[PDB]
Amino acid sequence: VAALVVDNGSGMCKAGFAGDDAPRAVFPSIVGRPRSYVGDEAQSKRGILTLKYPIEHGIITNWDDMEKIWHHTFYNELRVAPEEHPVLLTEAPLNPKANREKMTQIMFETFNSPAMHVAIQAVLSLYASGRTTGIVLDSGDGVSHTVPIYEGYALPHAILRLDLAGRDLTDYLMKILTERGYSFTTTAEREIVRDIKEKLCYVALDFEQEMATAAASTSLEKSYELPDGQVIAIGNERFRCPEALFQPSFLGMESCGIHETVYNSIMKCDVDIRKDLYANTVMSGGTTMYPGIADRMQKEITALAPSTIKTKIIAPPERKYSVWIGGSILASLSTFQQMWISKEEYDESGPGIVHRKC
Amino acid sequence: KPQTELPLGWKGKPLSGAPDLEGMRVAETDKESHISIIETKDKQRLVAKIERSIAEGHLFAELEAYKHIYKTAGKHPNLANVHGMAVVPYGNRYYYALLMDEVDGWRCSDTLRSLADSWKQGKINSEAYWGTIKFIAHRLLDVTNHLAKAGIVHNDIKPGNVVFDRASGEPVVIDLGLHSRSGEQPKGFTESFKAPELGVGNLGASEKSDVFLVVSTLLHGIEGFEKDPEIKPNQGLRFITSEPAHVMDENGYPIHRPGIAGVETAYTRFITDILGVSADSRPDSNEARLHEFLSDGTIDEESAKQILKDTLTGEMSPLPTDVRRITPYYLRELSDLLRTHLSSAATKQLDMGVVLSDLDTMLVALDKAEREGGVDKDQLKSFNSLILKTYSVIGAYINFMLSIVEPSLQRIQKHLDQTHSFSDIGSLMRAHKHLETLLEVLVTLSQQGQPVSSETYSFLNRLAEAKVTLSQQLNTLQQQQESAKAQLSILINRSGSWADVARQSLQRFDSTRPVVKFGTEQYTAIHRQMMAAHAAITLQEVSEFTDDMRNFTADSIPLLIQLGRSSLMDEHLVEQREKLRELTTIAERLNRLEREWM
Ligand SMILES: Nc1ncnc2c1ncn2[C@@H]1O[C@H](COP(=O)(O)OP(=O)(O)OP(=O)(O)O)[C@@H](O)[C@H]1O
Ligand SMILES: Nc1ncnc2c1ncn2[C@@H]1O[C@H](COP(=O)(O)OP(=O)(O)O)[C@@H](O)[C@H]1O
Ligand SMILES: [Ca+2]
Ligand SMILES: [Mg+2]
Repeated sequence: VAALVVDNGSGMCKAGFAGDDAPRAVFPSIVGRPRSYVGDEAQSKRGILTLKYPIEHGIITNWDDMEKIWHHTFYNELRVAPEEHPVLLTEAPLNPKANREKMTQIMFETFNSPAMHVAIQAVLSLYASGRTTGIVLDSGDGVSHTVPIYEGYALPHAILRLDLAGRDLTDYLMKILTERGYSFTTTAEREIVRDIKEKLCYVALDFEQEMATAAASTSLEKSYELPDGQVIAIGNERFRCPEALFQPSFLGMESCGIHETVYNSIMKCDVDIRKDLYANTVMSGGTTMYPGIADRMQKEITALAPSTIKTKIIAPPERKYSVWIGGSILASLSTFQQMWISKEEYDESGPGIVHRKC
Repeated sequence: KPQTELPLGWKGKPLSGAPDLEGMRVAETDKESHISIIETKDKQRLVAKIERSIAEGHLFAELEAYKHIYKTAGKHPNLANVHGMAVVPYGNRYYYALLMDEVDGWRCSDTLRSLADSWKQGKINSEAYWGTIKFIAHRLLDVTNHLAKAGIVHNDIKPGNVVFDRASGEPVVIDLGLHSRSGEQPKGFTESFKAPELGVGNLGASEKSDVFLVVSTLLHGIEGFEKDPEIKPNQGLRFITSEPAHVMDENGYPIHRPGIAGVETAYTRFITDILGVSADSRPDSNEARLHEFLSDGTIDEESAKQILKDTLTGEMSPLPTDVRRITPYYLRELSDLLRTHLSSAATKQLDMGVVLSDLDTMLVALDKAEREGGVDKDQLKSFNSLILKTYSVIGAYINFMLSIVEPSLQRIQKHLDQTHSFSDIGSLMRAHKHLETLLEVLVTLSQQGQPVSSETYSFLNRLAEAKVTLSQQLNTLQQQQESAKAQLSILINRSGSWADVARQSLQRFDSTRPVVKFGTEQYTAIHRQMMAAHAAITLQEVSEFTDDMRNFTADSIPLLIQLGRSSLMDEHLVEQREKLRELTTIAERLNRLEREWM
């Protein structure tokens, strides 16, 4: 019988069966209670609910609501009994040990899973690329991580976290559109602006040159049809929004961009392995989906690195699901079936066991 | 013995919960009616609202309103906490004064300007901003409901009559002077904010007119109506959906126009559903709080309060002094100021000090108008002529004078340090005429009056040095402009081979009305395939011209940056520059058409 793979993100939860090309269920990591629903139904009934995200910046903060998301995932999306399938969950880099135990305890005690493993999300995206050595820039809705990985093992001393991700970009886009006389303000409107962002934004290879073009002429303007039929036109907002990834000052942040955060992670690693990290920079998550981002990271990292070194960026087409695909690969391996924590092992050693096996 | 040492007393019996007055003293009296701060021995800090000398009993009735609200609806944290009527020392007299707790913080205008500013600078995000706005609207609408329970209507809710508390972050409503009972004629109102019905006919004040005020107050703060005195919040929002609803700054960044909306949103629906509708169709305070706008984007109450504490303990965004856009009305207003100086010059009552100060502000207004749009070139030249005519009247007419005019020289010298464009040519010519007129005045007054002092002599040469630096800079830029005209005309000649074929192909593509649709990839698939096919036809029609158009914009874009978007002395240059910009837009949109639609 097939294993389950679920990837819990700040914005989106992805769920499916080990062995599939893609996840069968993708919905928002949102729980809504009276002033209780999950996902898109929680959004549709928002008017009678207080919506909350249980995951903040990659890390679980509301265990009550997280329990609800998993119950939703199993019973409503996948429509399965968790007592009959083993389960692969994912976790953020530097997830506190206390969280890992609580995760384990919920699977065994609340859902009665016969077995489970938990894996680091970035490490799954590197496995998915066909690699065991490399550095991963994972950028999703709540958080970005540069994770250097050597021969299968993440190097926690060189991991950097950046609280700058898709949610912040969507929010920035909402601000700058108000200069065009467009006041998006509700959570419904926030979702529409996220749509605009995903379909209209790109990374300029040369920001100052695109700004010049945008001011000289109207040749970068592009129109969007709202769900109610209204139409808006937008211009330099298209490339200014994702530029914030390289210039956090645009978001009021006194911090390094993804290109420089990546460089710094590499520099915190031993000189001997850097060449390989530079040549195996892999990119992961929905916030790395901007047209033109791969070329910009190539340009920007080549600017900071020694001129000897070869900088090679990998950017899989479907990389918003790289983490999930990694998990589907790993659970499906035949060699892996020994690695699961079994119900017997948890009944005999309690939540603490997770650190021995994972 | 000064007024700061004299005691206070009570006029009526005060309200239960009132402090003891023993020891209390006046600290200061602020800036209408005069409000003085009462420092207690403990320092609780109280406000004493002193009666106007005109004395129609507006103040005593205000107390009776507060009293009645407390008895009927209860107290309320977002409403002023009043103690009774005192007698306080002010201006060599004792006066009646309404005594209440000080809301220690900023007025609503200053708070919302500061909130909006921290958002634009990136100190808080959009969630925080709009959450905090919605938080404020809930509090205000809760107070209009609280007053409705007492059967009292406020009638004058506006930015000055709402004050935010620094300690709690809570807005507090004050100023019940113009209150009425429900369905009685209102005692007064403010015209910019007033609801249409309020003050006209049989039916007077209601909770509906208060709800209206609460929204026109927020609209004022949110849109920044202080920047544009020619509009008033109770007229609501204007929609511009065909054209731009915004203005562009120098560097291509859009700028919000106060009162103009580009799309309907929860927010615009909120304004239209309340401000743009009659009393019976308008929601009351509790219905308004159910509105989409107030229901949907809300943050945690403690989160909002926190953001307001932080705004209030930070630096206040100052009131903008001359960011006003130069409209035909404002430029008319400035011409009327010059017309009074010419009118007083004829009658020998010309103040020389103030005409040179006012002429300097005219120069800045005119330079501002040239950069932006706003007024056509005929209204500018008429203004420019009126300046020149005013300089004409000064020369013809005939160390205090130094202090008036130094500010003008400094401003011009700061302008000489900057990197200039071609739009500065007219600006610098005018500045040269000003320095020359300043020079002539100072030298002339020494002929028949006070001889030249060391300060004046040194000033004359600081003006002379600036005049020459101005001439050299003005002469470099006129040469550079001639290179720019030639470069412009050559580029136009190249466009001949492809212009009309490309313009036509792209006009046909545009008539299909391309547009990114909301929805899934499956839902939009037919639509996206139709565009790509149209786009593929268009790029096939112009295939032979594709390298020409690519090379054309590598040259045209840097030249268009140099020629700018503002008015220029040379009107033939401007007409030509726009023809390049139109050709550049054709070429560049075709150079990107594959990337945008295929
Ligand atoms: N084509 C696209 N272009 C730009 N952004 C996109 C695109 N598709 C998705 N996104 C953004 O990516 C984010 C979702 O990515 P992902 O699901 O990998 O994040 P997550 O795993 O939910 O959160 P996190 O990784 O922060 O825990 C959203 O913010 C979404 O707006
Ligand atoms: N309790 C208070 N705390 C802080 N400021 C106050 C208080 N009461 C009045 N003020 C200030 O005094 C100003 C004028 O007082 P107000 O009662 O509005 O009189 P008026 O009817 O003359 O406008 C207000 O704009 C406000 O700044
Ligand atoms: Ca993730
Ligand atoms: Mg007042």
